Amino acid sequence: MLTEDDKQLIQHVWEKVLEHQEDFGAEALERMFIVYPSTKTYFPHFDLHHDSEQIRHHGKKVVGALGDAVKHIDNLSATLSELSNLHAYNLRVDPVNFKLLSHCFQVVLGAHLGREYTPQVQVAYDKFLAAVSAVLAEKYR
Amino acid sequence: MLTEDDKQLIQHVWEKVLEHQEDFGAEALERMFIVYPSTKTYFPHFDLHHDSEQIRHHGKKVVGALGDAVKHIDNLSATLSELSNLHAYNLRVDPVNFKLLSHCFQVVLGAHLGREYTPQVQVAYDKFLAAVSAVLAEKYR
Amino acid sequence: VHWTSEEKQYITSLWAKVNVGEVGGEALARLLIVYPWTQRFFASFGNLSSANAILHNAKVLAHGQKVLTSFGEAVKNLDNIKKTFAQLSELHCEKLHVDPENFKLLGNILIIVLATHFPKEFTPASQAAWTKLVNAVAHALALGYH
Amino acid sequence: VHWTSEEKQYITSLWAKVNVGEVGGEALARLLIVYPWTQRFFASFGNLSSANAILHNAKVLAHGQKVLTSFGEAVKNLDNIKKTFAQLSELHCEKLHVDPENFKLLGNILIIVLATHFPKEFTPASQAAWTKLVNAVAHALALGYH
Ligand code: HEM
Ligand code: HEM
Ligand code: HEM
Ligand code: HEM
Repeated sequence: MLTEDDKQLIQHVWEKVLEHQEDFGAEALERMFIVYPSTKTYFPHFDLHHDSEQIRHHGKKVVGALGDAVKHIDNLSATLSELSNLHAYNLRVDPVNFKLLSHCFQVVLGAHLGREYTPQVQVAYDKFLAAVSAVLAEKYR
Repeated sequence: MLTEDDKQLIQHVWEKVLEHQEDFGAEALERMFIVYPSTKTYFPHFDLHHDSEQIRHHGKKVVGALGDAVKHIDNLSATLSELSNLHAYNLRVDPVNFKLLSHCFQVVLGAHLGREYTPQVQVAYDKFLAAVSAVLAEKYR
Repeated sequence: VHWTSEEKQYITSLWAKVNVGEVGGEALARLLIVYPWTQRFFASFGNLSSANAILHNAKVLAHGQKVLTSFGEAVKNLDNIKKTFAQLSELHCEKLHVDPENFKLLGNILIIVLATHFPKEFTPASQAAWTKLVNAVAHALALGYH
Repeated sequence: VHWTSEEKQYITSLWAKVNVGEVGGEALARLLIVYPWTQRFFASFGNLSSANAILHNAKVLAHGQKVLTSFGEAVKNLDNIKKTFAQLSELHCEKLHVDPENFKLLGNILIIVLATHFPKEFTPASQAAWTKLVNAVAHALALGYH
C-alpha cells in the first residue's frame, strides 16, 4: 500500500502541480493523444490542436480530480465514485488507457522535476496512479 | 464488486471442485505448465511429469486456498496475507502469471461443467479469480 | 510461427467438429459480458444492457459467427496467418482503433468456449496448440499498430 | 516498422547526448524498484533489499549500462531491429524465461528517464518516436516466443 513516505513524496511534488493545473493536465493529455493516437477517439467532440481551450480546461479537470484523490487517498473508491461510473458506464474507457494516461502523466512529472523525479518518487506516483486507475475501472468488476 | 448472484454461482460450481481438489488443482497446474512453459521455472524442485505426487499435492493446496478465499470473500486481503507475502517476497511471482493460472483454472472449470459454464458463471469466476490475484500481488504495491 | 504436424492436427481435427455459429455467438457474447468496455465498439448493435440481453442479441450472434469464420481462415492456412489478416488488421487498427489487448482477451475467451464444447478432446496439449493459434491471429491483427 | 526522417532525427539527435552509463543504471534500478518481481532474475547481483541498496548496487548499474548500450544498437540500425535482437531474444525467452510484458515495462521506464534528462528536447513528438523505438525493441525480443 501507499506508505507515509510515499504520501509525503507525492504531496511535495503535487503542490507544484496545483500551481499550474491547466499546463500539467494539458501536457499529459497531449502526450497521450500524440504518442497513443487511438486514445483521441474518445474525444471526437474536442478540438485536439495544441493548447486548444477544450484540452486546457479538461486538463485542469483531470488534475483537479487527481488532487482530490491525493486528499482522500484512504477513501479513493468513495471519493471517485461519480467518476468511476462516468468512465465505465458512460464513456466505456478501455482499462489499458488508464495506464497510458498514468504513464504520460509520469512523463510530464519527469520532464518538470528532472533530477528530483527519483526512483522513490516514481514508485510513489506509480502506486498512486495505479490505485486511482483501479478505482476508475472498478465498475467493470 | 462480486454480487450475491456471483457468489451463489461461484458456490454452486465450487462444491463440485471440493470433491476432487487434487484432480482439479493438478489439471489447472498442468495446463499452465504445458501451455505457458515459462511458468515451469518457478517449480524446478518439482517432478513435472503428468500426475506426479508433487503436482497433485500442490494442486490440492492451490484449490484449498481458493476455497478459503471463497469462504472469506469479503475479507480477502486478511485471509490471504500469508500467501501474498509468500508469492511476492519469497517466490517473486510475476503478476502476469496469476492471470495465466486463473485462465487455466477457468479452462478446467469449462471442461468439467461444459454447458453449465455459462457467461454468467464465467463473469463470476473472472471477478473472483481477479480479486484473488490482486491480493496475491498487493505486496508489490 | 512454427507448426508441428501434431499441432496442425489438434487444430484441424477439432475445428472440423466446431459449430461456428454457436461457438462464435458464445465467444462474442462473452467478450461483451466479461469485458464490458468492449461494448463501446458495438453501439449500432442495439440492446446490450444486460447479460441476457447480450445473449439474445441477433447482431451480436451474427457478428460472432463472422468472427469465428475468420478464425477458420487461420485454421485453413496455418502458415500464412499474418498475410490472411493484414486487411482486418487495418480495419481494427486504423479504422476502429481497437486496442490490441482486446484481441488477446477474445482469444482467451475462445479457448474457454472450446473447452466447454469439447471436454474430452481439449487436452492440455490441444489447448497449447489452440492457444498458439489465437495468439498468432491476435499478433497478426496487432501488426497494423507495430 | 516504418521510420520517417523526422522520427529518425528525434532518436539519433537525442541519443548522441545520452550518458548511457547514467541512463542505463537509472533504468535498471527503476525496473527493480518499481516492479519488484523483476528482482527474481537478478539473484546473483547481491543486495537488492531496498531502493537505496539497489541504487548503490554496482552490478545493477553495470548491467544497466550494457542494456542501454544494446538499445543503442537499435538506434544505430533502425531498419534492422528485429535482426539485431534475434540473439538476445533467444537468451531472454529460451534461457531466462522473462515474460515479454516486462520488456514493455522497461521501455516505459526508459521513456520516463529520458524525460527527466532532457526536459526541453523530449517534446510529445520526441516521445512518440522514442516510444515507437522501445516498443520495436520489445517486439523484437518477444519474437522468441511467437
Ligand atoms: C488519470 C485517470 C483519469 C482521471 C482522473 C479522469 C478524470 C476525469 C474527469 C474529472 C472528467 C470530467 C471533466 C468534467 O467534469 O468536465 C473526465 C472526463 C472524461 N474523460 Fe477522464 N479521467 C481519466 C482517464 C481517462 C482516460 C484514460 C480516458 C480515455 C482515453 C478518459 C476519457 C474521458 C472523456 C472522453 C471525458 C469526457 C470529458 C468532456 O466531454 O469534456 N479519461 N475524466
Ligand atoms: C490462483 C493463484 C494462486 C494461489 C491461490 C496460490 C496458492 C499457493 C499456496 C496455498 C501455496 C503453498 C502450498 C503449501 O503450503 O504447500 C503456493 C505455493 C507456491 N506457488 Fe502459488 N498460488 C497461486 C499462483 C501461483 C502462480 C501464478 C505461481 C507461478 C507460476 C505460483 C508459484 C508457487 C510456488 C513456486 C509455490 C511453492 C510451492 C512448493 O514449493 O511446494 N503460484 N501457492
Ligand atoms: C482478435 C480476434 C478478432 C477477429 C478474428 C476479428 C474479425 C473481424 C471480422 C472478420 C470483422 C468483419 C465482420 C463483417 O464481415 O461484417 C470484424 C469486425 C469488427 N470487429 Fe473484430 N475481430 C476480432 C477482435 C475484435 C475485438 C477484440 C474487437 C473490440 C472489442 C473487435 C471489434 C470489431 C468491430 C467494431 C467490427 C465492426 C463490425 C460492425 O460494425 O458491424 N473485433 N472483426
Ligand atoms: C526489453 C529491453 C531489454 C534489453 C535491450 C535487454 C538487453 C540485455 C543484454 C544485452 C543482456 C546481456 C548483458 C551482457 O552482455 O552481459 C541482457 C541480460 C539479461 N537480461 Fe535483459 N534486456 C532487456 C530486458 C530485460 C528484462 C525486462 C528482464 C527481466 C526483468 C531482463 C533480464 C535479464 C537477465 C537476467 C540477464 C542476464 C544478465 C546476468 O546474468 O548478468 N532483461 N539483457
